[PDB]
Formats: sequence, structure tokens, C-alpha cells
Amino acid sequence: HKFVQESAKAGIDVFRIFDSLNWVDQMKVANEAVQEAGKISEGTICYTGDILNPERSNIYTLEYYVKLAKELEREGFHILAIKDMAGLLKPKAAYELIGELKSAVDLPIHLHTHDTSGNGLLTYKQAIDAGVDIIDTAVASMSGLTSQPSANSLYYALNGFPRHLRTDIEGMESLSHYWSTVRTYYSDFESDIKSPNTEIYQHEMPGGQYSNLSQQAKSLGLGERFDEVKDMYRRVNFLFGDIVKVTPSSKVVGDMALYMV
Amino acid sequence: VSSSKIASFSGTKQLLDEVGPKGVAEWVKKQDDVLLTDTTFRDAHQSLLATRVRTKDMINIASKTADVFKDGFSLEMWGGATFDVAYNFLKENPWERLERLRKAIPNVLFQMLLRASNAVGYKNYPDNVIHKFVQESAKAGIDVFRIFDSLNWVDQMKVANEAVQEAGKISEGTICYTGDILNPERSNIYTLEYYVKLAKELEREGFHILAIKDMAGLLKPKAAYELIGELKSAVDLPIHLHTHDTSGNGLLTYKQAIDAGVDIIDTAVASMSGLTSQPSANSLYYALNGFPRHLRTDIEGMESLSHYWSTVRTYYSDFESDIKSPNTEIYQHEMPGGQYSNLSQQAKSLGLGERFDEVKDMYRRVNFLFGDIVKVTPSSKVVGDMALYMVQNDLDEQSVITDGYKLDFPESVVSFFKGEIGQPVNGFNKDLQAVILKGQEALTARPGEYLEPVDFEKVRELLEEEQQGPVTEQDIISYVLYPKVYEQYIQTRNQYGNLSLLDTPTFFFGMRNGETVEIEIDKGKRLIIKLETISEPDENGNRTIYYAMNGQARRIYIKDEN
Amino acid sequence: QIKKLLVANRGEIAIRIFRAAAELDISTVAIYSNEDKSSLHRYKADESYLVGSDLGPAESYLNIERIIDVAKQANVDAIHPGYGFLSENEQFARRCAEEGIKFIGP
Ligand SMILES: [Mn+2]
Ligand SMILES: [Mn+2]
Repeated sequence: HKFVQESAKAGIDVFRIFDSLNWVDQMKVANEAVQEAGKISEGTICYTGDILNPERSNIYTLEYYVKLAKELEREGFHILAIKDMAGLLKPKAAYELIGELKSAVDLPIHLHTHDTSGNGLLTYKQAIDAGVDIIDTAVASMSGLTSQPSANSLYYALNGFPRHLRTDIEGMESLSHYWSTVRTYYSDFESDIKSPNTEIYQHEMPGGQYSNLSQQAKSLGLGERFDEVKDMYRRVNFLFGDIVKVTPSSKVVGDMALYMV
Repeated sequence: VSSSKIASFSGTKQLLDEVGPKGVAEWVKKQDDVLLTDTTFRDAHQSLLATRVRTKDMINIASKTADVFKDGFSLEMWGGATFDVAYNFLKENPWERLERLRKAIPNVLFQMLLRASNAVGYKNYPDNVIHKFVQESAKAGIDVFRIFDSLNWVDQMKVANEAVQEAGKISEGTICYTGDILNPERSNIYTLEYYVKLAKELEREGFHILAIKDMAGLLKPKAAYELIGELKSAVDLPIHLHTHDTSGNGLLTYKQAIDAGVDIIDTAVASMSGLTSQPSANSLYYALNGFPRHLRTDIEGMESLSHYWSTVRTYYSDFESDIKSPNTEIYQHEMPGGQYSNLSQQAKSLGLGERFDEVKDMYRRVNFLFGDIVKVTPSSKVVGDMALYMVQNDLDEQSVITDGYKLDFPESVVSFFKGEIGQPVNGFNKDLQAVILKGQEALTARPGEYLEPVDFEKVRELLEEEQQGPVTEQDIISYVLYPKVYEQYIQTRNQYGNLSLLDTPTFFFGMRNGETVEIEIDKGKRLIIKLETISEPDENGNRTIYYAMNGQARRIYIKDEN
Repeated sequence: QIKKLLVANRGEIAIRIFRAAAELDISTVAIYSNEDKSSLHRYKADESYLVGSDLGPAESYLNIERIIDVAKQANVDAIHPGYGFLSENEQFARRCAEEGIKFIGP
């Protein structure tokens, strides 16, 4: 409550509230705080599994996300947020999921993915066909791979289609040119992830991790057999009942995975 | 994958044999899944690594590749810069690369990119050169020549096409995409109508497959839908689409084409994919889950190829471009592949580094000044050179005509207006052309018709005199296409042996004190070499390497350059 | 009428056979294990192959089935077993007949 109080006073208007395990019960305190500040609170569902594949999960099915949305809408969130933290929301599934959610709650919908599969723009392209309200994007030179899709590419990807992406591309290019140079100052901190990686569709590590669980693996003896660390990562996750993996639940599955190999 | 299992596979190579080209094409239109062509051995590294990837790296995965792409359409693995860059910087015979791959991968069509006018070379050649080179090519394993012309000038295509029908291989005829069919303001000339007309013509010249070479990733998503829509309905050729991912919109483009019913697309494995390379086949594969059509391939295999190439790429970090994020200004200037970067390694390299925002602009302006052309090789070099020249010389659109009489326009542009790259869609503006050639007549006919057929026989006697005794027909057209370079390939080989046999790290860095490398020379003949020490230089700068090589102490003397 | 010969053995006896072979004008082929990468005989033949990159120490000159596979792959005509590995092994000389490879012994 203090933190939300000072944060709201300091400048911050929209609190995207998420729970590592989609446990709605836990989102109640931050929520009340925000409302008291009279600021905007987005209730967030974190995505896992694959609504397209009926043998991926008995649990994280499309009825599961709807029921949740409706649950959050009952709690008085202003905006529903889809946090696709691992880049797992496939283009087709984006279409069904956003479609289903729209006609099952009146909250506007705010979608956030990662381009780590190389399919994030499609995933937006589709989310938009289905009627998403807001999407997170990044300036071209600060985007793609484990970041968000480039707003600049998205701007043009939508030429010819019904819905427009409301923004200033001339200015965007200027901004992107800026962050090109600026990003050069940070080069000692770049990841090695230099291309798309579809294996996320098996292991599900959220944004960073895979690249930081790979240092780790290598500090230990494991370096020459991330082949196992990843494989176990999947299995630990099933061993733990099939869990949502963000911070810190994802640290958990990570550590256990190292431990076990 | 064992060589014996591979023997057991029957893919599209087999199918060409069984039913011919005519028949392969029909079979394509039959299939429902999207067929794919891999560009990892060619376009993908041409874009991302200066075409430096070496034979040895490709032969090592040849056999895992033949398995993974068991059901793909072709492997693009020759043509483009590869011919020149292999002889020249890599100092290895492209022909051996083809030969060796061919045996390693016997089940999948081999594809190369043929330049309608001059194949693979660097100037203009008489036609019997084009023919010889295509004859020997098809003799060595190529099954699909994708013939494109750098100004979409159908006429210059007829000859390389004639050469392909003669070897009864597949002939892929290529439209190059420019402008923006979604946007009526962009061109009065490059409009859905132009492509359809231009596709029908190609069908009549009798090509088996119609290919769209979106060489600058200009082909937006909706536009691909529209464009492939109309094409699939104005012609009965299968359609084979090639984009680059340089806008960031490539998968989207492909996903769009697929819906319109494209037949084959060009893709690369994830780790050699992206940005100015092809879209990532891995990514597309999953992207399609849930929609009607699906990519025909082996992901679990592909994820494995991806991992290989991820590591091998490392061996080449010295040739990575600085392109590291997608770039949508490519829609204003239409610079193909590298150029956007390359042209920049040029504009600082004579002091307009601080005004590249002007150069990219002049590039756009010079294009229209040339009446709005198709910008691939070498036509893209011409535009690039004007752009430089004009900024450097405080030049504008009106003053290129005023001051023309006393301006040295670059050889690339005088040569363009001379008819020598070929004939631009729209023709030449007369008053610009005049100021540029200062009298010189222009060709009135494809630059080809003009030239004495080469005497292949004077060449043999020249090459047999110079070298050993055994000179092949590949030695001959290699000489013809690249005289100065081929001569040099041969100095090196004589001096240093067959370098293509080395592993890439040793090719590029040598050895470190203590290290033991092995080179596989022939079957069951290998060299085991250990570098023991290099001494300190002597009176006149000649260091003494202490090696062991096959249970034999050895001493080599090398000139240091302090 | 022997053109290609393969010595199923290592060390001095192998070098001895190559020397005879040489003088009879017969291409040789040597086999080695992981730990003979550097054994002299390895370098004395025209060709040389590793038996069982999978396999171990002195149970690598003892693998009938792999050696015969190396032999077939080099289009081998005879195998000379030297002494004290497969030289007396009844089973080995038989799988040699079967495969077309003349076993140089009784
Ligand atoms: Mn995020
Ligand atoms: Mn290309």
C-alpha cells in the first residue's frame, strides 16, 4: 500500500498487476491500493500451454482463461491484460484467445508478447483481427528476439488490412535511429540470443532466463549438456503440477532443473 | 546420417528423373502443404556473412541436411556471389563444392540463382559462354536454375532459358518485385497489372516455375496476398516466392502468400535466418499451427540444423554485418540486401558519414531520376554510385543536366545508360542519357548479341600450356568468367595445396603452440599436424616453425612482417 | 590377382606386411584404435582407418564385424591377420570367405 501510494503520487498512472501463478486471491491487495489512488489497474493473466493443442494441458485450456478473465473483471480491474511472458501465444491461438475474451468480458484488452519465437508480429497481426485494444511494442532498434515486436514493422505490416496502428512512423524512425547509437553504449550487456528459438514451445523459459540459466549451467559442470538442463526444465515443470513460469516461479523451475541434472 | 540410409531416400531429385521438369512442376501444383526451399548454403550466408561460408562447413552437415529436407523442394546452394567468392577470398573451387554436396545429398533438387545476362560472372559474355556454363553446371548436379534479370527485361532471359531446356533441367523464370502494389501513388508502372502481364509473358517463353524475387523485402503482407492471388489465377505455373526479412515482416508476408496459395517458399534455418536473410523456417513451421495449410518439413530435425549452424557461424564473426535490428526505411529507398549497410561502409569511407541521411535520400531521388528502375545487382550498384556522386558534388536533379557536359559520371552509370546492364522497363530519358555518354553510342539490343563467341579451344591450349596437363571443361568456363581470379586460384593451389580441406578455424587463424589438428585429405588418408614452437625471428626475419606431422619431425621457414 | 590388402593388426608385424605388399605392388590399408592414433604402423600403409571410434583398447583389433566392414568399404581383397589377435580366430577367417575377402592363412 505505501509503495502504490508513493508510486501514484510520483507519476505512475497504470499498474499492470500480475501474480506468478495466476492466483487471483493474491492480486486483491495491490488492486485495492491502486483504486484508492484512483489510478488505472490492469488485471493480468499470464499465458502458458497452448489452447490449440488439446494434449498440452488438461488445465490451461481456453475455458480456463475465460473463467479467469471473468473472475478478474468481477474484482473490478479496469483493463484486462494478457501477459505472454515466454512468447508462447501462437498466432492462431492469439486469434481464438483474444476473440473469446472480448465476448466474455467488457474490459478493454491489452496484449503483451515477446518476439522470441520470431512470430510476435503475426501474433499481434492476429490479436488485432480478433479486436485487441492495446498492444506492447518497441521501437525498431530496441526490439525483436526476446524483446517485443517492433512497432515500426507492425505499422507497415497492417497496410491493406482493416485496423490501423495509431502512431507516428516518421517519429518512430527517428527514435529508433536514436536507440541504435545509444544501445551501442551497452554492448557489454547484450545477450547472445541472436536469432529466433522455437524450442521455447517445449521448455517455456520466460524472456531472460534461457540466456541466464546458461551461464549458470556452465559455472557448474553442466555447460557441455544444457541438452539435459532444458529437457529437465520441462519435466520439472510437469513434476511440479504444470505451473505458470514467470518471476519467480520460473527461478524455481530453473534451480530445480540444475539441481537434478 | 549413414550414407546407406540416404541412398534409400527418394525425394525430388528422383522425381525429376522419373517424370522430367514439365512433370515436376505439375507435381508441385498437386501438393497441398507448402513446399520449401532451403537457402542456408547460399542466400542466407550471402546476406549475413559476406558469402564467406566455406565448403568444409557445408559438407559436414550435408548428410544431416539430406535427411531433414528429405521432403523439401530444393536446396539453393550455388550461384549468386558464391561462384566468385569461393575462387577469390576463400580460395576454393566452387565446382568441388557442388560435386561433393551432390554426392552427399542425392535426394533433393539442387537450385542455383542464374543471372539472365551473365550467369554468375561479372561482365557481359557471348552466348556460347552462357551455354557452356549452364551445360557444365547441369552436368554437375544443378537441377533448378532460377533465372532472373536485373531489370525484369524478359528478352535477356531467353538465352539462359534456352540453355536450360537443352539440358532438360527445371527453368525458374523470375520477376523482381519493386514499388508497392497497395499504393497507387508509388508507381504508374509497377502495378498489379504489370506483374500479371509480366507473368503471362514468362509462361509463354516456357519456364516451368514462376518465381518472385523480392530482393529487398519490399513485398508487404497484404501485397503478397493480392499479388499471389492474381498470379495463381492468370498463370498455371507453380509459384515460388523469395523474400528477405529486412523489414521484419517476412514471416507475415509468407503467411499471407500461403493463404493465397503460394506453392514453394524460400526459408533458412533459425540461426542463419532473420533481418537481411530469409525468414526462419523453424518459426514459420509453428506459426502455421491452426490454419489450413502447413509447411512440409522436419522441425525436430531443423531445430537440430539450427544448432549446428549457430556454432559454425561463430567461426565467421569477422564477416557479420552491423544490421542487428529490422529496418522499415527500406520502404522509402528500396536498397536491396546488404547495400543499406554496404553503401554506408562507403559514405563515411569518403566523409559523408554525417550526411548518410542525405545519401539515403539521394538514392531515392536517383532512382526516380533514372525513371524508376528495378534495383538488384548490378542495377543497385549504379543507383548507389549516383547517389554518392551527387551528394559529394552538391548535385541536384536539374543540375545534373546543366553541368553534365563537364562531369565525370561514374563508369557504373555511363555503362547503364549505354545499354550494358540491359534495357530499363521505362526506357532512358533522352536528355539525361545524352549528358552522361557524351557522344558514345548506346547498344540497341541486349549487350550479348554484340560479341564474338569465345573460342573455347584457344583457351584450353592456353590453360594446358600454363598449368599441368589435365584441364577440364570446368577449368575453362571458370577461366572465361573469371580470368584474373581463376589464374590466382591456381597460383594459390600450387603454392599451398587444396585449402578447402582445412577446417575453418585453421583456415583463418592457423595453429597455436601445443595444438594438434587433423586434416582429412582423401578417404583414410589424413594429416595429423602438431605445432611445437615458433622460434624468434633471425638476421633477416625468417622464423622457424617446429612441427610434428605423421610421426615425423618437420621444419618450416616463414617470412615475418614485424 | 590381389590388388587391395588390409592388415588386421598393428605394430611391427603390420609394418612387415605392408613392406611385402609394397614390393608385390599391392595397395595397403591399416587399421588402428583411439590409442594408436600415433602408432607408426598407422602411417606406413597407403590408407588407414579407425576401428570402432565406438570401441576400446585391445578389444578393437578383436572386433570381427567392424573390421570386415572397414575392409568392404575400402574394397579390400585379402586380410592378413598377422599374429596374436584374429590370426587363429576360426570365426574371423569364415566371415572373410562369406564377404569375398581372402583370409591370408590356412
Ligand atoms: Mn514482459
Ligand atoms: Mn535474394
